[PDB]
Amino acid sequence: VTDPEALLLLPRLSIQNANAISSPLTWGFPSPGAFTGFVHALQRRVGISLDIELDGVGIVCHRFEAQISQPAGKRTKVFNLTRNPLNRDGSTAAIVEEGRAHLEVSLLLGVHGDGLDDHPAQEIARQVQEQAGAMRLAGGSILPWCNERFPAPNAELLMLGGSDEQRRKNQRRLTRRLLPGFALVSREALLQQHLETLRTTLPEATTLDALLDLCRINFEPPWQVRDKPGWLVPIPAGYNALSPLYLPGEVRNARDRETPLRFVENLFGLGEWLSPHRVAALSDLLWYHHAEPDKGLYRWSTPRFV
Amino acid sequence: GNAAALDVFKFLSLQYQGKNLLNWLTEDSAEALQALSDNAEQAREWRQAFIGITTVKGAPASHSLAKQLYFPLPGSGYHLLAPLFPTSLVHHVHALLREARFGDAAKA
Amino acid sequence: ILSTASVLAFERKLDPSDALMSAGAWAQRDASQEWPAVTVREKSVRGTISNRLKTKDRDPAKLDASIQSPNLQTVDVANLPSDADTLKVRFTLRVLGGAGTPSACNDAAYRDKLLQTVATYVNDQGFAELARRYAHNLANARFLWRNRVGAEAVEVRINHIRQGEVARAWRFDALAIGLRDFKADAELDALAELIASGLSGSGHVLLEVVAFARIGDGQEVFPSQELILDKGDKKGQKSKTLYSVRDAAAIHSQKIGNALRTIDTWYPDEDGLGPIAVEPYGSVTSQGKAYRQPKQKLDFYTLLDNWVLRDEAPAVEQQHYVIANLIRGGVFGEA
RNA sequence: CUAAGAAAUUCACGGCGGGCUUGAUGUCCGCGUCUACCUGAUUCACUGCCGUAUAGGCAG
Repeated sequence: VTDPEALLLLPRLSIQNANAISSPLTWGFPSPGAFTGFVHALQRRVGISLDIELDGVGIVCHRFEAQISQPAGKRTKVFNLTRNPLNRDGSTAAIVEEGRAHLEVSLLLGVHGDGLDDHPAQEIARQVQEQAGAMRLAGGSILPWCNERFPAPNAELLMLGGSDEQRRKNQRRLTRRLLPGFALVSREALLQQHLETLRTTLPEATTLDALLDLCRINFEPPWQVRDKPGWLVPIPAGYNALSPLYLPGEVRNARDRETPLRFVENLFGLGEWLSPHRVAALSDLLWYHHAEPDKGLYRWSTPRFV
Repeated sequence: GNAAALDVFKFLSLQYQGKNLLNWLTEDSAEALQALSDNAEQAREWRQAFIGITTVKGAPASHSLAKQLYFPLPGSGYHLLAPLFPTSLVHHVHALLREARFGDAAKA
Repeated sequence: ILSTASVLAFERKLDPSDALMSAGAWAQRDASQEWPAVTVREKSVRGTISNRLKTKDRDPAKLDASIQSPNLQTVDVANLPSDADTLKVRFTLRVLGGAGTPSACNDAAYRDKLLQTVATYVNDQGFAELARRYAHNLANARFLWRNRVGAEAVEVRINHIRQGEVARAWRFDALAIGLRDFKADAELDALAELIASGLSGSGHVLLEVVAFARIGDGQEVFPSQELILDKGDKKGQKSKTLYSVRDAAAIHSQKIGNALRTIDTWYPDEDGLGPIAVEPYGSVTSQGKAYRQPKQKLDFYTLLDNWVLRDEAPAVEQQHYVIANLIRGGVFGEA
């Protein structure tokens, strides 16, 4: 919703057991809403004391490992589980299938505020790094890099460049820092135009079918494969309204009785993983919240991408 | 609900006149309220109880073990936003994947 | 009236990393940064029927027919190399601050009462006994589990990482410190002071825990076995599967946490076992029996509602158990 | 303020029984690789003498 005055690079963060089930329809890399919520929790915890705002997160995902296995005779996969403790009668409890993933991601954070002029860049960078080293990113603990060879501090780069060439060199150096990974971006325009292409191909086609067609490998008879522009993952694109926004004390057993609750349904969109050298600026990769609370639509996206 | 009352689900899902009986009981039709009860008041209470399977029962509530996730408003606010599992959408996607992976045309 | 909060959840304080397992030689433990990792391999087993028979297949003809059909499995096995008698197990522990602060709470009054109860607990005795028992369970390598059973010598090195360097190095003989006695030692008290300051603090305390076990040359190490459901599939699967991160055998973090939380020596049953893991309703998976039942007034939930709501503060041991549950975490709250 | 918060998979296992893959075989015709280039930038921080000296100086 705003252009960041600076970009803070949180380095390689090893998230231990992240929620591999991103959505009721998708598994794998966690939701971008988890990353945006983590950055908002960082702004809630240490952002206010530094007189800065932390909005917008760019994910690089340097490493992914899924705690999964492939059973013999099946081409699908299953989630490795954890043994929950027994009940009070000594019996095994009912198992809820929860999957885990070891992530290694680096985050670009959009920083704007007067506190950037009040503190050194390395000071606020080290403060938000030591705050983020005791938090969670998708349900997993963050490994804060103890007793390895060379630890990685941040590099907060001011986006108000004095010259266009110096700004370009800063963005290319920051892209070179986060090199072995893929920027995950939102593709609402690509999914909508592919929906229009399928509607010209066949009418009454929903956005779900256009999302599904952009993920399966289509085999065409003369036997070739229908190509895709990018990786084109199905991402959770936010939450849509399923109920009116009830009063803060209205909903029974809410998390807090001061925040209003509204039952939601998952919104599914198309995301794309790209090499981060294929972007004009690294501020395009930032994932922003977008509530629009009168109509539900509690989305996260990448505005100012293309 | 229970695993024994579910028989009455087909008693709300037959096609007698060519349409589903829940949409037949959502309207005050002439053939309705006479085909199931001779008395008027018994027909009214049976129609109300049979149409109450769609409306949510009890207070609006989400349990502690359910997920609740704060969402930042643009200006100074949060919404708690408890999500529910879209079992209709999941069933539709699973049906489409069944046609895609084990259908007769797909296997051909 | 101080009703209990309908959601009440606590973060996992003392959250460990996955215990990376590597191999090497004893007296080369100082240069253990380049030790090759233990790799999980596959092998085949042909056993014979040795389970109990239910008096319908005990006839000699059917039993001989069952033996005549060969029983075969594939098992994931982790072994030491035949020139490395020492198993090194390394993980990172983050002692998080705000141990008595819940993640979620409905009632503001219940949150204030719980914070006041925890604050009186820190003002009375602190986390000093609990961090002593946590430093004990770090000091003996209970997180090695079956790697600790037949080892010649186990030694635990624990390094406090303040910013990027070892702020303080502790060295413990893990076999000398028992699995069931919680005694007093100067280095153990210093580690207890550090862990209690991390629990009482606002940030986190970072520790690197490395355990060297002299199991034997080429012996079988025991990483955590992965819980994979067969789900009634037709094709036979591998019976035993292990855990690894990247060609490197590992133990699950919850197993290391369960070994770290094995401090509960205050359950109403007899302590023939010794300490058990801090669980609500005192569940022990190795026994199939749950101590600290709610029919007695010593389960975690009734102790919390007595300590917080009705102001019936229990004994100091049960207060230690309650705060150990709060450090452990969990999802509580009636409907 | 993160489909948040939470979790011990596990105990034991004999895969060996045995084996002739063989015969037979044309790779072969044909070819312009040229032109033009300072390794040297203090690039040898080197040798000896006076001085107990590692402290400090001198000579070509």
